[PDB]
Amino acid sequence: TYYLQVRGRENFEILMKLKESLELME
Amino acid sequence: DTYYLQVRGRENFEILMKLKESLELME
Amino acid sequence: DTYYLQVRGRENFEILMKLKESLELMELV
Amino acid sequence: DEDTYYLQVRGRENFEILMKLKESLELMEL
Amino acid sequence: DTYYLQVRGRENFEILMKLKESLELMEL
Amino acid sequence: DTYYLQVRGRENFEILMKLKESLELMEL
Repeated sequence: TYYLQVRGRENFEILMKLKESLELME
Repeated sequence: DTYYLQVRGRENFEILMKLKESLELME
Repeated sequence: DTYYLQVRGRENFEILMKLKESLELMELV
Repeated sequence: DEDTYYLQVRGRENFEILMKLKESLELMEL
Repeated sequence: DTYYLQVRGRENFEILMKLKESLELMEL
Repeated sequence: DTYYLQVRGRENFEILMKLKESLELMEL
């Protein structure tokens, strides 16, 4: 498990969705 | 205007939902 | 096996269409 | 730090992709 | 101004072109 | 083989550079 620091709630939510997306693709 | 994006496969449907949500957060 | 994603606005519709095609190309590598 | 978050990421591949994507996002937002 | 991005593999080239299409639309 | 993608704008050049790296990471 890794931890990516994200400043800003906007980019946090988007990066969450992008992570979930990468998982779906894999 | 409301559009409907055709998508083949459950996997990509779910991804595009997340990408659509991400666009809306940016806009 | 076919799904439909409602999208508000032609601009996002067009963006998502290209993003879908990117996904499909990546998945075919 | 009230608006600073830590995204929990399973596996090193996705972690490194997400760092690139994060930087991409920040570039688009400037 | 015009830039050139080095890409290895024609498949990845086509993927990046599609991603570039997306990026330009998002920026309008 | 090596190709060169033409990109208008420094912004998209740097982004697409990051996207290329991401592609290569997924393909490893």
